[PDB]
Amino acid sequence: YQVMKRASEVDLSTVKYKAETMKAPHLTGLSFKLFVNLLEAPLIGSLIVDYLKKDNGMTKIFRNTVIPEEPMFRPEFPSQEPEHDVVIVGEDESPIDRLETALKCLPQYDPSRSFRYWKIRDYAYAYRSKLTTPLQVAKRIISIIEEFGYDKPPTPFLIRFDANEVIKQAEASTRRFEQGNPISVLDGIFVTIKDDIDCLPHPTNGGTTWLHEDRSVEKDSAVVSKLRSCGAILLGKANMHELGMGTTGNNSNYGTTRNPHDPKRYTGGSSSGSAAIVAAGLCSAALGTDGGGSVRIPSALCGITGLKTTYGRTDMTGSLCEGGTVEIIGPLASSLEDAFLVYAAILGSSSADRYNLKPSPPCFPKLLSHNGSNAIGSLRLGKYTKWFNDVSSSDISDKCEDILKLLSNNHGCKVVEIVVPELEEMRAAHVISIGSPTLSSLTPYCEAGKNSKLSYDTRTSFAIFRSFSASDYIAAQCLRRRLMEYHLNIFKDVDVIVTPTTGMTAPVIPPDALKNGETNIQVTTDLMRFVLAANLLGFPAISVPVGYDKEGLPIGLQIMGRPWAEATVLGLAAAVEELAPVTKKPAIFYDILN
Amino acid sequence: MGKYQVMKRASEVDLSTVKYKAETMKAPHLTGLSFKLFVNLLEAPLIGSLIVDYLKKDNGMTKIFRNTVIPEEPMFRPEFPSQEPEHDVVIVGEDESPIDRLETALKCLPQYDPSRSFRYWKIRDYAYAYRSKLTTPLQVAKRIISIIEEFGYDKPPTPFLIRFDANEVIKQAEASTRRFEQGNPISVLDGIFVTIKDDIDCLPHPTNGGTTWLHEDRSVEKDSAVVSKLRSCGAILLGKANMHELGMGTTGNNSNYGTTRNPHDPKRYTGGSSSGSAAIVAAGLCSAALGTDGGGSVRIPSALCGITGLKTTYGRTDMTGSLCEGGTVEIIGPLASSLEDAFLVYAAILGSSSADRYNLKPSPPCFPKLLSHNGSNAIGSLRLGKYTKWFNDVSSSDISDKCEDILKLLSNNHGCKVVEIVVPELEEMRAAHVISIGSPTLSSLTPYCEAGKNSKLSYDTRTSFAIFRSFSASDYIAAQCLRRRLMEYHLNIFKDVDVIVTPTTGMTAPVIPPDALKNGETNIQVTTDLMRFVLAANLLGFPAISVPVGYDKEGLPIGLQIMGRPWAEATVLGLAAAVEELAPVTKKPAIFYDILN
Repeated sequence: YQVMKRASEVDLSTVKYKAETMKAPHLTGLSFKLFVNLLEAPLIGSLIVDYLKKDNGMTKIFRNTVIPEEPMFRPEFPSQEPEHDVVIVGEDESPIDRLETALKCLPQYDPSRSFRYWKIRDYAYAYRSKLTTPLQVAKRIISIIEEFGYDKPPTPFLIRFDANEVIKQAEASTRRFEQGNPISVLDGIFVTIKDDIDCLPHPTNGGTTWLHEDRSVEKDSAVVSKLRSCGAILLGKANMHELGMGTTGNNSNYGTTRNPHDPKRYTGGSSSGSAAIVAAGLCSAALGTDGGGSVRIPSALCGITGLKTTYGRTDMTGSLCEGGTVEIIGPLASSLEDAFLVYAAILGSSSADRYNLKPSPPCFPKLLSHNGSNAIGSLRLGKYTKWFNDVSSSDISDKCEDILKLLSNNHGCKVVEIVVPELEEMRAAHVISIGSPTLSSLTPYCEAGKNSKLSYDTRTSFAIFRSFSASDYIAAQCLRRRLMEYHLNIFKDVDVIVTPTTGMTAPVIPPDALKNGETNIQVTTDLMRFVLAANLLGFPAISVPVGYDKEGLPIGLQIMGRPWAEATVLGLAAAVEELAPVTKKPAIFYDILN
Repeated sequence: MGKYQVMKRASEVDLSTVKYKAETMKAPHLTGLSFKLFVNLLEAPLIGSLIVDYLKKDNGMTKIFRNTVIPEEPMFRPEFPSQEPEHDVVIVGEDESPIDRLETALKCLPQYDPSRSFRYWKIRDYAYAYRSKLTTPLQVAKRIISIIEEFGYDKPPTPFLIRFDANEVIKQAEASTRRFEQGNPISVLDGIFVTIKDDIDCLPHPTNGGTTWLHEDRSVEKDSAVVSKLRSCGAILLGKANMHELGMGTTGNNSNYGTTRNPHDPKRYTGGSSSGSAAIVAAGLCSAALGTDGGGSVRIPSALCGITGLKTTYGRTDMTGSLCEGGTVEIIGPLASSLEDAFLVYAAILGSSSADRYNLKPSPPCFPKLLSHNGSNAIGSLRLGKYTKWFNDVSSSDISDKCEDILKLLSNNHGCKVVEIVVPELEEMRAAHVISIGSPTLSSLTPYCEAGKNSKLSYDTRTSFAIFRSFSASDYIAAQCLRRRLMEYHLNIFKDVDVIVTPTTGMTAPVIPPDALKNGETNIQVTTDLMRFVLAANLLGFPAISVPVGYDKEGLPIGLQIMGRPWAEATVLGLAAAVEELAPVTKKPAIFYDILN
């Protein structure tokens, strides 16, 4: 008749791992479009959705279960014990000043590195040694984009690109290097911006064709304004899975961005273009949003570093997901050092988040690791083995287990077996928590006739989101509190939680799916198996490359840490990067700086 | 923006162009068989959704939730900035016991003068009678028990209480009597009788929230936080009060147990949803009662019944052990027959849960100095915000006249300045409130209703639940963005004024339509007038109090509402004490019982 729970009294020894995959048929092309027309049909559409929610257990969770916890509408963090062996940064420092402090946290630059990706400090040294100039690098990047059509269908990196704007900024940066006063280590560094983040002079479409018609861009987002103040060069707007409602990167409007390691495979989503352009070496870094693993997933599949920061750590003003409760804006880069430097530039809460969320002052890790590494070795690594191993290929669990052994051997890290209850409830709570504000912010435009302009993938999701009731939303926030309590208790015993980033490597794109998208829940299920807690509960998490599977496809490891502990997850990731450097040059790669 | 889709913003709105909008709520009144058939249509598989979608389209809620771009981010719970500390108050510790706070509260009152032993009795009158052995708590209990059993106030068709155990009451009164004879009373509340609304847990009674069945699915093994605090002071818990079912109504109509009647006129509603709580106090049977307020459910009946009802800041008083814990608009507050009594009960029950303490970060509780004059230099410094078009939008001009007279008396006797203010987007506030109160109420009851117990609810509640079930999750997000807008407006108002003053209700106690007694009614234009002024305090969390200020042309009580800054209960209580000085409750209700005689 009805079931009941309670979180603080749950016997953790009785918690069982729930392994059943959400099952649904894979649809592409005409069958997919007919299915969406059925979903949007006045009467039978609701009937279908109600059957889907009853079959996957969401109705039992939202409507047939007594939940004793009060709702947690946004991540609520208790005071955390201060991090160990970190540098405390002022809360109201400028990005320029934070970059000066960030350089002091890195090992001394050795001009012997100028396969290995180029680093931000390699560019910065080349600009200052007049070995090259930002204008020349810009011409080289502009040449490659125009030659291969990376700003055009059918496989673009960028869906908004103004070569004159890029030349304009690069000339101003070159002039500052010629005059001998660069703004910072980021002066002249090229950064790509995901199309759900505002970046002048470009419009923001979120991967749609039409959003610019209804939402204009008057000023830079907070993250872009901070990068621009450092002298960084904004390259353009990156392709993405439409409005963040996907984890593959499939885009019917502009074409699907291809994985540089294998152009027949997906990049991962939704920050598809951002990850690909960095993996190909065209630009140093990119910014992306992560609401459902949207930064970490494509970073893992494309073999780069993606950092998901604590909820509210980085001001999201000027983006399509501002006001959301699961999303962040984070960096993607081809090395830990580069991702750390971009984080130093963009971090900083909005004024409202500063009072509401009460973050501890940002901290930087000491990556020069001497005196070291007593800090890394004292870290306790939580492993949920049944969860850790639930992957499609043993290559993934093998490669990530090897990294844990390497950390124990070289530093002394202790791996602690943990249990994470109610992963099924977490997925249900996350989908309605990310989908309700996304649908809500677009509902006036869609009610005004623009719903048919969306892709069939988005329209499938929106048909599901429209069936979520307000009372469903309340119940899901009560589940958020349950999962927060479970994770905070785990964080009493361990410092981080380690998993593979994804349950599969880069999947091949079904050719029939390029025409008008697809629905393939079994693929989206494997891709989101490990990432959702960082979003529903707000913890920071990073994806760091740790090798390749039998077919040479990159494998990612996820380190999720305590609230506001980016410095901890960054330092542990730097130790992982020491033990597992990225060695394979991607099939699609460009050696700028030559 | 009047065309394809509508747009807004808040911090850039020119306050001088904001026009007051009239009641854009239109509906027909239904009772009895017409009502039942309408609920069956609303619950019909296909036509029900069509009717609700039409109703939401017609009252403007669809335009607000789905056709309007809202630029503010959501505010999911009231978010209060740091406030300026109150003037001329006594700070009480954050972790003091209710016994200790009562001792501090007594020092804030004028010295007790036994020269007064019409006027209701006061808690200190009882306390002096117990201590001077004029009477005993056992005598008072037997007198109260006698009246209840004689008039059937614990049974249909017009009960005050829906759970009553006379033996439990006697039991408690004997133990209190023992402590008075032994010469060690616990506090000024030892022996004082308090009624508990039926959505608050109070041993040994079950909690039904005015339903017939909720006890089957939700047991009560512990006192609520508020009852545990009262019980530690020696107060006598009289029983569970009647209420509008599950707090989903503002009249007090209850088809399950019978409708509690207004003691000033037994043919009229008490107001809701704290119907029983208010009536029993107005009749003088007990000193005070606890209720919940989520949509004015404490203030409305308090006003209609001519008593004082205090709605405290969101999170000020721990709600653990009640049907509305975890909600975002509700509080538990006291109802008493004088400001002094309400102040003493507030002192006992206050204090946040640990979760609310950390999330809401309340400033430590403060008590007003009612000594007082002067004293009244602090009262005269208060700036009183008045939104005139809103203030006067009442059904009977007696209400605006009587409330305006109080403002003039405050200006002339204390020097208070009345400042003209504007409250924009009152229509958006009603829409945001309805979905914010309805969604958690429906959510916490959905597993029982899905289990087949939805038909056991009243047709009134089932009408609301059919509407709440049409609210989407995206609608809920949009409503929380409206909450932030209205919070900004009101916080800006509280830069220029210290309190916002309105009538408590837009009408006095309405007559119960006889056909509405069998299975309830739907009467939106009555609920509209009753909720006109009380929403902000719930949606935004501000404290507000209803104080009696006189009577209309038919002798029905009129209430004035004073809404203050977050955590400013002391300011609100102090100003209400000054209003009570200038407008004492003079009329004895038609239904009144003189205990202590």
